[PDB]
Amino acid sequence: VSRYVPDMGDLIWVDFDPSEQAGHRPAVVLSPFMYNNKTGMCLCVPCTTQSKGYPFEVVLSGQERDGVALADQVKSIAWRARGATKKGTVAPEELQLIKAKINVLIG
Amino acid sequence: VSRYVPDMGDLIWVDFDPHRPAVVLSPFMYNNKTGMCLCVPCTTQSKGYPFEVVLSGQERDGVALADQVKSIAWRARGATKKGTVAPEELQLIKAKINVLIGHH
Repeated sequence: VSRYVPDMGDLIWVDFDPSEQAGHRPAVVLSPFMYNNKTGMCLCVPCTTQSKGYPFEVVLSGQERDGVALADQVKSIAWRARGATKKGTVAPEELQLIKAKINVLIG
Repeated sequence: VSRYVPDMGDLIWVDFDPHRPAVVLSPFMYNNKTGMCLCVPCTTQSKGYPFEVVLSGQERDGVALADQVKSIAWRARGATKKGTVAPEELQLIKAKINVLIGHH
């Protein structure tokens, strides 16, 4: 067997059990495969089903579900340790716009 | 008396209980509206590793680990202010985080 090392723009299911944490919840990964693999850690943002319309939300549409990425919520978590399964991936269009909102908050 | 909402470039001392110092990243207006900040933790023991960015002043030397950025609720975690990082320092940290998060 061989673990799944989260890759950028992957949408994963990660382990949080410690506001805006909860878990087990979905996140959109940010850091590239190279990093995540070596470090065993990854940068990612939490997602949710209920969009309240706050300004850093980025919508995610697909199949028969609609959900939202909260970009300001960027967190470096240890994906290996918490344990993570891969729910799917996000459109590059969607990923771009996330990172875009992150810039707004930093740099 | 009015509280202290932490600002970008500030060095805050915040106790993670998921203390310890961190360089704040997100701006005042946001950090204040949301009661949350972005920042990266810093340590005294530093070893060789790329996403370190070294903080220098007075007697102490330290390093911010640029690659671990966290969105933390600074109010509940009761953050207070130890000092302020040099701009050259902030930018550098920022730029590292870029290479990690980037654009494309």
